[PDB]
Amino acid sequence: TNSKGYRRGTRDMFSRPFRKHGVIPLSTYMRVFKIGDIVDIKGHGAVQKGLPYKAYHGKTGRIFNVTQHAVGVIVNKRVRGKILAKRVNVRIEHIHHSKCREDFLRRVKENERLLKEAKEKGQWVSLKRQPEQPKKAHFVKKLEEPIALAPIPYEFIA
Amino acid sequence: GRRPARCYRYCKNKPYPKSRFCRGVPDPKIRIFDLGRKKATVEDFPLCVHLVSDEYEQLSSEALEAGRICCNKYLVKYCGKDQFHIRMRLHPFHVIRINKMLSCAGADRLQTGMRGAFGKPQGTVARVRIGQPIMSVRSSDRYKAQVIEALRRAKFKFPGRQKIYVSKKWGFTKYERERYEELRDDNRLEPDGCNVKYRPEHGPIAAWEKAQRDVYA
Amino acid sequence: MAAVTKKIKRDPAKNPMRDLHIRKLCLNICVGESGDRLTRAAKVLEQLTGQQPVFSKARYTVRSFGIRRNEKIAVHCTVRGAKAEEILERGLKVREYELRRENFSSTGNFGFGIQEHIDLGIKYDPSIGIYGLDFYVVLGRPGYNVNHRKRKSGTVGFQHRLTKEDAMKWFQQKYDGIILNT
Amino acid sequence: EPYITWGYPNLKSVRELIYKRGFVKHNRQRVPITDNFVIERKLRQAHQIQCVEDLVHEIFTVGPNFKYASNFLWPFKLNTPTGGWRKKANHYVNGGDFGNREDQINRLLRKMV
Amino acid sequence: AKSKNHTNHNQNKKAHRNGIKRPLRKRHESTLGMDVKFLINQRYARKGNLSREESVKRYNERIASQKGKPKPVTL
Amino acid sequence: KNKQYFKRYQVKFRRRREGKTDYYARKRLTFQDKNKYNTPKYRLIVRLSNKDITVQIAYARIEGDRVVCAAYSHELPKYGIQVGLTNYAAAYCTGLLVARRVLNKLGLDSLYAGCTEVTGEEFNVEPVDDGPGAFRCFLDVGLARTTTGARVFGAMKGAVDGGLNIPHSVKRFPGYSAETKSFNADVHRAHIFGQHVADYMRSLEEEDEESFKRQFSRYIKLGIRADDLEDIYKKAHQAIRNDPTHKVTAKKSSAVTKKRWNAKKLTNEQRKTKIAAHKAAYVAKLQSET
RNA sequence: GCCAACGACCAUACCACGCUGAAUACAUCGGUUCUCGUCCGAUCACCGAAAUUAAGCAGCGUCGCGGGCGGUUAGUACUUAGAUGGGGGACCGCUUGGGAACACCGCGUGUUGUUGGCCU
RNA sequence: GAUUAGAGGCCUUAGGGUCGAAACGAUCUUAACCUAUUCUCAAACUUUAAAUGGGUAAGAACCUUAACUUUCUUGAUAUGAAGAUCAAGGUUAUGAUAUAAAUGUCCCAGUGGGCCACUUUUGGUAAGCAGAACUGGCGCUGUGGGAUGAACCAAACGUAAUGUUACGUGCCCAAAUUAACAACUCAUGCAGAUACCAUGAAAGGCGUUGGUUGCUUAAAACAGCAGGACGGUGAUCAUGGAAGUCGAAAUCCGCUAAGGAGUGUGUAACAACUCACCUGCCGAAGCAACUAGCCCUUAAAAUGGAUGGCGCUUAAGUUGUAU
RNA sequence: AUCUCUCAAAUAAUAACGGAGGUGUCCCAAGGCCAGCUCAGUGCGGACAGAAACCACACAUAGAGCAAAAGGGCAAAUGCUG
RNA sequence: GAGGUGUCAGAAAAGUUACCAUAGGGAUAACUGGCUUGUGGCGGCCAAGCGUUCAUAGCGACGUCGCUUUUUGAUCCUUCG
Repeated sequence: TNSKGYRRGTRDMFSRPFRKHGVIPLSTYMRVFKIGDIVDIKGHGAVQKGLPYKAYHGKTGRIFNVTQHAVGVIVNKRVRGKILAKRVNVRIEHIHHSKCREDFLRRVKENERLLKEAKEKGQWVSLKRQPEQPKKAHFVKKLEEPIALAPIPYEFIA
Repeated sequence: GRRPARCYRYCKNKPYPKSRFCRGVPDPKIRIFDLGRKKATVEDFPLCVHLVSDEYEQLSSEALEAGRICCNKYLVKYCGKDQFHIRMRLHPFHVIRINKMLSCAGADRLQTGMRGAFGKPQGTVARVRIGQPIMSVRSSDRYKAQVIEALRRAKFKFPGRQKIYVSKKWGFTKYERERYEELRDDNRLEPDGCNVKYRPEHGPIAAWEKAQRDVYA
Repeated sequence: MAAVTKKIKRDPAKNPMRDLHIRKLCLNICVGESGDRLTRAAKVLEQLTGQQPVFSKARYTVRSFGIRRNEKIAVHCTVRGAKAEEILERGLKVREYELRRENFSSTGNFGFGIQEHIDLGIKYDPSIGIYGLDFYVVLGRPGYNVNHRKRKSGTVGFQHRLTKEDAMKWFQQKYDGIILNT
Repeated sequence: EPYITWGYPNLKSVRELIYKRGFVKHNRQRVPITDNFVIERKLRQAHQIQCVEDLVHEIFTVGPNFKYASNFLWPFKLNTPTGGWRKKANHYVNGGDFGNREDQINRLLRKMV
Repeated sequence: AKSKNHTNHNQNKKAHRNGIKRPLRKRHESTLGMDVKFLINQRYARKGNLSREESVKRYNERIASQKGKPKPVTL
Repeated sequence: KNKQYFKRYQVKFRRRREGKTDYYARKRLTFQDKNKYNTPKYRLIVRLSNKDITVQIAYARIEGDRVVCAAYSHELPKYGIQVGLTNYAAAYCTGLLVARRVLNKLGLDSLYAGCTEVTGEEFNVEPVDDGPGAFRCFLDVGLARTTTGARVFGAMKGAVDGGLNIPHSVKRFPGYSAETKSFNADVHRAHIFGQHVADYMRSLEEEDEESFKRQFSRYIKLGIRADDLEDIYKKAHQAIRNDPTHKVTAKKSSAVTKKRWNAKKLTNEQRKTKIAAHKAAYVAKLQSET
């Protein structure tokens, strides 16, 4: 009859997944985050002074706090419906980077350079993003082994 | 209180445990899960046969015991006592969910209209997927007419539709019969009680070498 | 395994490094009573070795002998270096040092137990009491502190780690203690 | 895909589609065709289209002005295809109607429009 | 009286009738609940940016007054 | 026993196996305040061997740890110190070495002259005004115990007397009697000038010839009597204050692929054929008997 | 090709066993006057080297364990979506698209930072 | 965690012993144990692990660059961080749209009891019961269609004419008893008839009609009618008989195309005696279990009446389908 | 009112008099923090020495401890000792 | 800050009326119908055996799976003007 309160429902979430227990790495005690370096909020089991509570874990956010050994985030969570902002304070080793910006920054500097090579011939930019297309119309020699090549099933009886 | 047999044709209650937390569990009397000459080697019984069903059918605990006794009496009256290896491959860990209705005699007079509805254990049952092999016999090849024509009287204790497989394995092992021969011939199948040894090559040397020694000398 | 030996002439696997020295001797006074039995045992050890005796607050109450936790039940001590080699040979005459077979552990160290602790050249002094004692001397190889140093601390392997024969060699070569496989 | 029946048209469908049951959408209203004017008046400078067979050209041949070349159309009002719909039950490839039909859309649009 | 309660039914459908709407959108967001100062240290530097044409170039000759900065390349 | 015991096992990392760090000190050593972003914390490293004591200056980064400054007792042969490379006297000049070597790097050779005439002076240097903020320094004790009288503080002592900047307290010095100071400040004048060792030569000068054949050996091999030790230090210290040579070395080179040398690792063709060299022998040992 | 210090990623880096290790070294080893802890100068501590390459450590070997990683298992199992699709229900067959895994086979057995120094 | 089977063992935990005074010599066995496995399992067990759905991001509120700013705890570039201000800058950076987007009051009248189907699902044996998460709908809603029925499936309702479709055509019923058939199915007291839906299971059929796998036949098989069928040996097991025969340890053969220590009517002896078998006879298909469409048994209600009525039967019927 | 493990369909949220339980305390050390030093077991051991004590040595991935229920973390610690 | 509100956002609070008088309720029973059937009447199946012999004349254990609504509870769907 309960959630209500403060750490219930942490079966596979809040601990350490397999073969990573014990002493923390020291890479994540080194990282640096400016204002606007978009970052994630996730779970941990090796700094037991601080957590993001039962709903947040698995969400990412902006950073507008720079402090002693903490990070204060903006994050969106579902109320019904007034989806608000929330300011959560947390010690740093709960937190991983976004890599979702980390494709986009090399989407920038290619476009500053591929326009820069375009600045000698003019046409054309072609600088937006497009997924795969309907391709072509080949003609295909066998070339490699003419047809039939006939796999027809018969397998049930066992 | 040994409720009638129709009430558990469907696995629709939860996959239950048997805990070290709840005391009060009665006895599942199935203390035998295999009959026949269990002291036989693999070479004694080349033939294999199972008995299998075709549903997600829940199977009661009781006809397992009938499945023990009924095919036993045919096989001890037909083809010798020790010429087979009966195996009923299935453990009834699942529990059924009962409130007992011994609310009589007047001195108690409240318990339950349906407030509340907890459970108590009285027996067990078994949960069967599709093609789950249940009742199997490992015998010699000369008693195929003995086992299946005794297996009729065990199929009519396990409910619903059931098909009958004749294996192509060499007994209860995990090896096909024609596959069984050629890898046995040198060292690669080392004999044991009900099974064999898969690939003694790894390792690293001496176990291959000790198996190399006794087949030469 | 599949590793060529070929014996480069820097050692015949000789003895500059397996020179087999005594790590320590442990003296234990297992008395089944605290208090007066403790302090009468306590004035013994201060002239056997001259060391400050370390006692033993007991584990728990097994109830079988009326003995409990924290009892200070017994006396013990450790002695190593320049003092252990003389108190052992004062015991070997009491031990009649042709000792029995076991008496021995496979670690390369061993020990024994005695009655009548007066005969190592001490005054009896009947105010102190008679006492049966057990002993345990620890041999070793110099370099064994790698399992017990604070830094860069590693284990041994099969060598230079000892077997029961190494002490049984050292028991029979020097002090001439024949093994008594009895 | 259970609720839409999408297909790839021929020549004669798309010529006949904007012609027969085509309307156009200038100033977010729906005033149909009646001349060449209803494209040219509002597709002349910033886009390069001014005849009805040129609006063909930026759809049937597919090009880089296409995305503005069919928000320009109001959705049509196809009638109902006589002979019927054969079942309307399932996807195409068991029973037959909606889905990945992609080539037999032309036998529909000869009727439905 | 056990009738039917506790239940989240239809309640979502009535929330997606007015759109779900990330709070507003803003540019110069508020600054509250932080380190309280840091914040007023900017207030000094907010009083500091006086030159776009007058003092911005006077220091550049004074950069060369110490013949450049060859020494402190690590600190 | 212990078959599947390997499967659920995992380790403590690499330097815990070889016993190099602790991960408990260093993390809360290099726990940089995150408000400062990547201004380095710049700790000082001192490690020791049975023959040598070492002095490093390093700081952490994201990939690892750049070590800007280094020292050994191996350089002290250039400064008149022949033997006794594990002395508290020897601990002083080593910390004194890098204490101006960084001052050549940043050019702060003039300012922060440090404690000049050392006779055991508790001199925390003052932060100067109107110019260069002084380069702070933090102390690591590594894995050794920071008891009152450890030699690692002697490496700090030449560092703090050379002009380096440490939040530094005095209760862990050798000679400062813990019950109770009473700061006998002249005890480091006996420490830094090696008199605590130089008495042991003099108090064994007439007792045992075999004492010199024992420890403080090789002083007799160079005629080092128990009188002149402090002036070897004092002449080294001004020479340390003259210039550290910054370890110029130009052999360049006899290093590459000598000789092979470390048993290149026997690929798949020479693995199974070595097995094939071993498989055919065992059937031959059976074919010998028949 | 190494060695040290500091590391970093923290098993391809581990463990069992066997073998080697030039130099630099690391160590091992030795003493107890002072710092100094100690029941115990063994662990700690101060002094420094006679002896040592045995161990440790490094390097390597093992159809070694372990782990990394590939290929098949397998479009199988489960599955979002759809139906005037059957069946007595149980449960399964199709349309729609994502799509596994242990086992089973093979390959691999530390990569590297800066700081020095060594030179087989 | 719980859990089934034995095996492999130097075992010395060793329980019974055993050859031995015990054995300490020796020898099995049985309990332990380890080693390799093996049958199964998990709502409160996890070494990996999906689809569906969570989260941010997909630039001019930019992106690089200068030196300025800092009354600072940090840091000597009096770095760094953020700030203001110049310098360079493509066409703004995924698709598809916008029936228009954007907000402050009245806290504005109501309403704070609900119901259901599919999957997913607890409680209970369970129900047109309760208890829910994610949708769609019913209340608010008519409607064309299963006669009927708030939800089923088509479609969501300004007044009108025409044309045309998601269920169904013998007829009441508007439309075929089709210039569309292939087979299907015989029902003796409800044969069956259009999903929910208002039913029918466990087990058979020399009922039929399709099959798979086994055999065997033209050196003529089956069915069908001809000859033989015991002795060596009452050697033998069995005496309530064994002599061929309730039941047989055994055990061959002789005889011969074919006769076996024998097939025989709850034959107690010998016997009588026909089988098996071979050949005559006839000469193209036969036979064993197996699998699964419909009918078929199953299967029993009280007012007399229900595919919805009339009714149908190389259909108006159960199935795949043409137009 | 209030706490956990599930019940919960891998974001969170959530049901019934559903299941297993828990709490109205306790601690100047069971707190604060530096220091040293690693337990569960199990092997071979050792007068009196088994289930008996105590010392020694190896294997000890945590099979313990951490006031209390149950989860979670926990290995020169968040435990033992000081 | 504490003394205090454990029915935990906070009234200070014991009974029963077969003499009981009212607003009403099917949001809530006893009775009548209604789907369900653990209960019980009710048959099927395979045969472990019994039946002197003989499994199946009649029987049919151990277990296997099925209909009715007489009761027995279930549930609260309708009638409390």
